[PDB]
Amino acid sequence: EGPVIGIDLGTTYSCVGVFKNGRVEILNNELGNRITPSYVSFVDGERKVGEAAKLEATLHPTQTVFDVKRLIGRKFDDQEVVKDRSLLPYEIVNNQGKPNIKVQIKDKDTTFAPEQISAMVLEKMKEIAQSFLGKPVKNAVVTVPAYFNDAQRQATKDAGTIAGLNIVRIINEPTAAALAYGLDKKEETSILVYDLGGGTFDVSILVIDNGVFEVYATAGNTHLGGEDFDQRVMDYFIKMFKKKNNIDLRTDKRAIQKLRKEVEIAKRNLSVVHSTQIEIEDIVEGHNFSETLTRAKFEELNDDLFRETLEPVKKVLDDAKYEKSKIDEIVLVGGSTRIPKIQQIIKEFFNGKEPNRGINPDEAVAYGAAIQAGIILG
Ligand SMILES: Nc1ncnc2c1ncn2[C@@H]1O[C@H](COP(=O)(O)OP(=O)(O)O)[C@@H](O)[C@H]1O
Ligand SMILES: [Mg+2]
Repeated sequence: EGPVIGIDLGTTYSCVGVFKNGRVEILNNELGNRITPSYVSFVDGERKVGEAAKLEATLHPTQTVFDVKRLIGRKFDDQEVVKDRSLLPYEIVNNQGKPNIKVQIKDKDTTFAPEQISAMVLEKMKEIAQSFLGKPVKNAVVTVPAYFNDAQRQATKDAGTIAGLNIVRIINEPTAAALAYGLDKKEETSILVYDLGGGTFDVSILVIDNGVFEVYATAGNTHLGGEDFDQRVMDYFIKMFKKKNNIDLRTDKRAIQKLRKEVEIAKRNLSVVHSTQIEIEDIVEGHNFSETLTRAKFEELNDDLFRETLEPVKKVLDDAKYEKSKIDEIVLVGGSTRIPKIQQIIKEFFNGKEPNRGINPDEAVAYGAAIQAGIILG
């Protein structure tokens, strides 16, 4: 019936798009960003969603929730949830077989199902769409990884219900990005979707035959992405600060919070320019942090992790029994595909083959979902 919006509900960032006047508009949040962190905090009884929540992550690790997409539709006993709980800094309890996030609210223990946190992120995406369109939004197209089972797909629809959204269709993330580049109805082609995000890495082979995408092969690394590239820069500067001033910055959380924020900005900056400056006045009492980070240094610290992304690319091609030449189209997805070195490594692997270009790679999935939303509307 009414407006239908497309939403990219990602592990680390979220993005919303609308299809109006025969084109897609990727919407800005309160801070003027087309992307919103999938973080929720409950510090001093104040619920915050997005970048305001992401900032509390270091100072308040028990009150800040994120990476809830790794728990959604799963049992506490799942092999992947056991590996994740050991990595997540906030408390995850076993609520009679189902994982629950335990936080303190008004001095009381409060438990949330993973779909309750995801719904708070969807509530923010829905509100951005409502004030932009000037109309009530109920229907939405939401994306999910191609590997997501029936439980994970339904748990996402349930997060939508809590948020007041009727998720009319759940589509695959690599199918959404290929749709964004108008690759549907290309008749007899093979598409390789290289998706490197904040926390996960996914490679998918898509085949299009009469406007219908078939997910031919998938591979990846659930613990490889952007936040890893940060940690490597983080490690380097902590080591450097220890050898210069004899102070371990890891003991001071206010110091780690300032450095973490500056490292994320510095990394982004290196995607457009070749050098950047990290300046933090009084990182600790009586010490000013001032260091240069070159694009070259950023690449040297992450080279192994960058090339590691080619291992699942080799696997999809091997599983599909494909030569490199069989790939007709390359689609880059994820905030980390903005890294000039990552683009160069994929191009070099595909012997000079240029990928598709025209959409910000962190917005391509939400762009695809809004195209799908417009098809459903008619
Ligand atoms: N300009 C950029 N250059 C490099 N990395 C970027 C840039 N923009 C975003 N990123 C990184 O992209 C990652 C998030 O990826 P994204 O695809 O948006 O989310 P998700 O993984 O949740 O699907 C973060 O690690 C972020 O720092
Ligand atoms: Mg994504």
